[PDB]
Amino acid sequence: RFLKVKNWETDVVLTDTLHLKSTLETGCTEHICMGSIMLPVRTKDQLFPLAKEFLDQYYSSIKRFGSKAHMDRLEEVNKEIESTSTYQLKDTELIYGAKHAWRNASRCVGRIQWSKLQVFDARDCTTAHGMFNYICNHVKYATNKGNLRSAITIFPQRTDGKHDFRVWNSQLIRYAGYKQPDGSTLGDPANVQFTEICIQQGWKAPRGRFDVLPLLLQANGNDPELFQIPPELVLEVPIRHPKFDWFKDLGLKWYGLPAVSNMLLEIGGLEFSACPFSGWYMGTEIGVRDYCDNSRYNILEEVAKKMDLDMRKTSSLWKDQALVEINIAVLYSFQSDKVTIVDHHSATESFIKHMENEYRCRGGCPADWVWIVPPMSGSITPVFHQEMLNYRLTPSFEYQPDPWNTHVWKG
Amino acid sequence: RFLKVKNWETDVVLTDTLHLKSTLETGCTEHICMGSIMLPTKDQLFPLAKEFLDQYYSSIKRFGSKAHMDRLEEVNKEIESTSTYQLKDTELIYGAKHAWRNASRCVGRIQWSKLQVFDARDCTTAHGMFNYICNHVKYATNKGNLRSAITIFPQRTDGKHDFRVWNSQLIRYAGYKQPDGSTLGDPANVQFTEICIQQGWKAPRGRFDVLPLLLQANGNDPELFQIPPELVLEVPIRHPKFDWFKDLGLKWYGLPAVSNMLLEIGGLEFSACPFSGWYMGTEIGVRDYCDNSRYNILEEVAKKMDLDMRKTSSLWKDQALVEINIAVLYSFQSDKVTIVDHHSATESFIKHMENEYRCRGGCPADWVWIVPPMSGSITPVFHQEMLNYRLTPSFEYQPDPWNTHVW
Ligand code: HEM
Ligand code: HEM
Ligand SMILES: Fc1cccc([C@@H]2C[C@H]2CNCCc2ccnc(-n3ccnc3)n2)c1
Ligand SMILES: Fc1cccc([C@@H]2C[C@H]2CNCCc2ccnc(-n3ccnc3)n2)c1
Ligand SMILES: C[C@H](O)[C@H](O)[C@H]1CNc2nc(N)[nH]c(=O)c2N1
Ligand SMILES: C[C@H](O)[C@H](O)[C@H]1CNc2nc(N)[nH]c(=O)c2N1
Ligand SMILES: [Zn+2]
Repeated sequence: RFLKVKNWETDVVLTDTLHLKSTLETGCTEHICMGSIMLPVRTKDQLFPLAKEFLDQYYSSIKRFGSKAHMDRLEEVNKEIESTSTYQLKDTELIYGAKHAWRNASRCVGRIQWSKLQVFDARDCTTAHGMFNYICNHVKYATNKGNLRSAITIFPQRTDGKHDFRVWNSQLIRYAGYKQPDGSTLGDPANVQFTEICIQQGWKAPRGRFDVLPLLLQANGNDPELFQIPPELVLEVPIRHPKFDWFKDLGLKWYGLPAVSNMLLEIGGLEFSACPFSGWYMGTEIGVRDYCDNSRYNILEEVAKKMDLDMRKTSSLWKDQALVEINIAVLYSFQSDKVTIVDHHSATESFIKHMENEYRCRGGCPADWVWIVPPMSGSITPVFHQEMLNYRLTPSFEYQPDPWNTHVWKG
Repeated sequence: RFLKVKNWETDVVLTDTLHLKSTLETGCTEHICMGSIMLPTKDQLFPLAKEFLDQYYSSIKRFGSKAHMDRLEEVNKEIESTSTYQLKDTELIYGAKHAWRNASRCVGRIQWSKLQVFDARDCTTAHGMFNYICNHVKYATNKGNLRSAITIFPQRTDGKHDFRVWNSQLIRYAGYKQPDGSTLGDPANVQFTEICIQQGWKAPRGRFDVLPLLLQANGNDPELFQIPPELVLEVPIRHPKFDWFKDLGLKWYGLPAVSNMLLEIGGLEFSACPFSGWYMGTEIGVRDYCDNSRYNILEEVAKKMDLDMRKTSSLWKDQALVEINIAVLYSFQSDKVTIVDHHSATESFIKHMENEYRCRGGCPADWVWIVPPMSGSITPVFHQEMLNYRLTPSFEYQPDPWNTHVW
């Protein structure tokens, strides 16, 4: 079964055969579409077929399907599985797996870069302190003095699910959020719960509007531990506007390295519960979501006041106007400090090309429209006009419950 | 099976049960989501008619009543003998209001029950069709105090006698391809403007020529009719700060009136059912003015603003887009023609969602369409999870007539 998708700005049509290789479930049925829903221990029983299917893709990509290298590895994995209940990936397989999980991330607009991923193998790690060291090296390599590089560090896979490695932070770099007695919130409101935990676990909080959270790291199912990233490793950018000289006085800054650290990486049935990864920011992530969401830094008003905008009627589009300048400022600041960043027009255009290239060479490109489309200026970016099929390939990056909700405290 | 939807900006959770009455299909499966695809007999008819009449008689608290049971038999009887059946005016209005209610792609559904329904089922000719449309236009415009309306022509019979309005909207601007290879006026209408000339329209070949109506009655050949200008309210677009803006030569019409959809009620098919509300600002400002496949004026406006169009990263497209939309809302409000901004509209829809969960157990909605084409995440519907499914009575798309019409 072939499936066609159409771009309504260019009339270009594309055919998807790739969706046939999709195993996992979407959350939709023929009677309901859940495409706007954010969120719609494993036995030898089902592991080898997962292992086989993965190793089969692997060997096709290296053009060795059916070869002796292929069959012996299939056999080797099998024996390791019924003997030891699990198995270990070669380095070559891990790398491949990581690249492809990225490649299959239908919510990521930056996948054009997917082949250029630096994979760090932390599968020999045993302690939190070990984890800290690995992470710092990640933050340094990926940061590269502002010329950012894509990277992922991969810690040991899950075993019985009682010895998980986890990074409790949702991102490696992120600002504290303090709930005040008067109900207001100092810093980033998203991180309030996580800030509290840190404080409880012994973190001494400066209590400012931009405090870099400590890392809270869990190795082998043990209680997590705190570590303070060397400040000299944390690239930050002061935010200023190129025309408005009062903008700098808003006292805003942001960090350069966007690094997701709470997802689960699945390769051939293997589950890697600690797999922090990092690219570079698309402007709107900071400019629109981080700064302007009502549940985040919410600087819309305070910015709009200083702009002297008609704030009396929403039909003056003061909000829309302010949003744009803030985003302009974010891009300006980063380029001025030579820290890698991409604007939403640039990124979306690249993605369309990437996506086209992927139908040609791969027969499809899973993509979540709800997420691919930028959160401002939607229809003047080409992805808005782009039909997109969403499905789930493996390897994959999956969500996983917050570890404070599951962890068994040793004490 | 009993679903919950979460707003991620307010933590409000609504439970959806209404979806369990969904009848038609979405085109999605368990393996593939198509939520961003634009378009995914007597034995057939009676069950259809029953489902409708049941929910109708339930809505009027006479479910199971004799009137209910009687009507069920009465309609059953007619289907058996005529192969079709006809709707009572009460049923016709309820069906219409409810088709709008179920329109998961329409952000303005909070107004759903204040729909004026015009029964035009006694229409026989295109000339008659013109008269009804003109009356609809005039009523809904209301000198600029817009009122929602639908005018409903006779239902399909054998598919040979279909009524159709060929225009996609009652009021649209023509589009002409130049020898220049460029496109003057509205590119979305190039092919329709063609057929208009092909049927005999004398195009003034301007940028903003109001298209004529091309009406088809009882399956006959369609006929051209020009809407009396004095019934077509237009707004000259000026910016409330840029005086150079007026020289851009921009204007838009006030009445947004979809005319190409198919209205399904209790199995019956109304292939001609023009309906109209009032514009959300971005419909014109973002989509009509700035889509690349449309009037595409962004460059010209940016040039006029003297913005560094050298790099995408100056967000100059973004900057202009805002001003242009300010202008549109400005012009309409200055001429006292009803218009709603994307902020008020989406806020209204959030409220409507909460009422619908509370009074009906849910609200089908298509996120890809409800989120406005600008400033997505600063409207509240962005952080609102929505479930999409198709309820009936319904507005469905249907093929353009020039591909179907037996000439
Ligand atoms: C290199 C430049 C990159 C850019 C510009 C980029 C862009 C984005 C953006 C804007 C999002 C939306 C995040 C949100 O709205 O919450 C996203 C999501 C995502 N990206 Fe990236 N990305 C990049 C690199 C990467 C890398 C290196 C990986 C993994 C190896 C990756 C995997 C993902 C995944 C798995 C998601 C979905 C996360 C979720 O569901 O919460 N991306 N990407
Ligand atoms: C009264 C104020 C109204 C507002 C503010 C409004 C708003 C909108 C908007 C913004 C769209 C998106 C259109 C697009 O981007 O192409 C839409 C579509 C739609 N509206 Fe409304 N509308 C209104 C009245 C009505 C009425 C009176 C009806 C029916 C009786 C209706 C039914 C629909 C339907 C069926 C669609 C989907 C059409 C399609 O799929 O192309 N709306 N509406
Ligand atoms: F399922 C959810 C329930 C609540 C909140 C949520 C927030 C959206 C998820 C965050 N998504 C990742 C955001 C992010 C931050 C920093 N860097 C990236 N990033 C880096 C490379 N690619 C993306 N992404 C999900
Ligand atoms: F699937 C498609 C293929 C080609 C064009 C397409 C355009 C989106 C459909 C138009 N949607 C209606 C636009 C419109 C215009 C004027 N008024 C309204 N309107 C009025 C009240 N509610 C909506 N809607 C879809
Ligand atoms: C409810 C809704 O699906 C949710 O807010 C989504 C919408 N699209 C998004 N798109 C991106 N890139 N990131 C997000 O967090 C979201 N949020
Ligand atoms: C590809 C995508 O489905 C298509 O561009 C949709 C996106 N959302 C839309 N939303 C509205 N309101 N109107 C539209 O025409 C569209 N087009
Ligand atoms: Zn779906």
